Amino acid sequence: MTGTGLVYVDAFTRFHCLWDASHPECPARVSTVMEMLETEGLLGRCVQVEARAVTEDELLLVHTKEYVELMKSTQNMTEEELKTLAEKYDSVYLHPGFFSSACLSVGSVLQLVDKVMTSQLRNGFSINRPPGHHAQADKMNGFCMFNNLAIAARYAQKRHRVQRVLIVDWDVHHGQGIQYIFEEDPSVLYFSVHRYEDGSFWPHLKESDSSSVGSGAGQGYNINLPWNKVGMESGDYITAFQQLLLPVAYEFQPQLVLVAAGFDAVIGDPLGGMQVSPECFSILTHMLKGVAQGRLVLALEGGYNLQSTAEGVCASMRSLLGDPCPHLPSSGAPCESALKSISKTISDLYPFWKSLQT
Ligand SMILES: C#CCCCC(=O)Nc1ccc(C(=O)c2ccc(NC(=O)CCCCCCC(=O)NO)cc2)cc1
Ligand SMILES: [K+]
Ligand SMILES: [K+]
Ligand SMILES: [Zn+2]
Repeated sequence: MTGTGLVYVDAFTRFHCLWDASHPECPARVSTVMEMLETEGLLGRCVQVEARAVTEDELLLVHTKEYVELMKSTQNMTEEELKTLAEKYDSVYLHPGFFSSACLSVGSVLQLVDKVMTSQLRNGFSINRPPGHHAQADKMNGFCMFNNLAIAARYAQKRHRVQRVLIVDWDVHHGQGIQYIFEEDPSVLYFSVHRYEDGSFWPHLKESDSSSVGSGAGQGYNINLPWNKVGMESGDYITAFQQLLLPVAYEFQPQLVLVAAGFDAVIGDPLGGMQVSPECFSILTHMLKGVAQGRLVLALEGGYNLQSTAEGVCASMRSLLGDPCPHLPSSGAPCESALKSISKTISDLYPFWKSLQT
């Protein structure tokens, strides 16, 4: 059970925003990542895995046949028809090749799920766009068309008999799509740390607060860690993982870990406003390898500084390949605002996880 998978196809670069040449979700995001992985010698050390289109059967695991057909109906629309449909969604652009690339974006994750759950690879990383963690059952959202990881979690449960999936969302934006799809599901534990600022940061939702601990059977299986001050650094995330996610992770005992690996919380991102060094994601990735026998699959979400995102992917890739953890320039001590958000989240999840009762 050795090797690290890497999935990248040029179709990820064959769709862009037609009415805005400076849109941050651009093909240069994934192309700059591949360049740095090659120049740093990391790309050659990975087992290249080919992608595949997601079937209508797999897409229907979280979406509706109506919405899937409308998204399929977008490849034959004109630009005026793409723009009038996109305007019906929140923060979304469309393109005749968008739907095609989105299908390869979803299947790229499932390809790694196959190889990892069959012990052919130890872990994997898909360098894919469009992102996915905002896509919902019958609508696009936040540059996403289809929910890559939410599909992959249900796919692994059905195709590979997995009972417990852990989804770690370290993107700077709350993945409200994944939270909605699994709001009552106790078999898919969704953790999200994100910028919130009491709701003044997009998507400006109260459901992104720590008090949305899931409902019904999934009561306690949705953990939101909302930041409320910008400038969070590596010590805030390390403390967050060590005192909140990892204790709940070992108690949950998942058989597969899927990471919404966005990098808009890295230094210099135009949107995240956070101060996390890229080397920190070598530490966060390393922590996640002690869970689920290291069955770890990462998929690109956000990250819009071309240099910051590529550095984050590279730092994550070094941990996947087993390279030594890096020296972190930032202080391992968290800030007071982070401890307040960590404390409040521990309180909202205290009655559901014995590892937090302290
Ligand atoms: C050196 C030096 C200077 C560098 C400074 C710089 O260039 N700043 C800068 C700022 C803005 C832009 C945008 O064009 C732009 C437009 C619209 C939006 N929409 C939204 O925010 C609301 C919803 C967003 C979905 C997020 C998806 C996601 O990530 N899910 O994980 C965002 C950005 C480009 C550059
Ligand atoms: K997040
Ligand atoms: K859940
Ligand atoms: Zn994001």
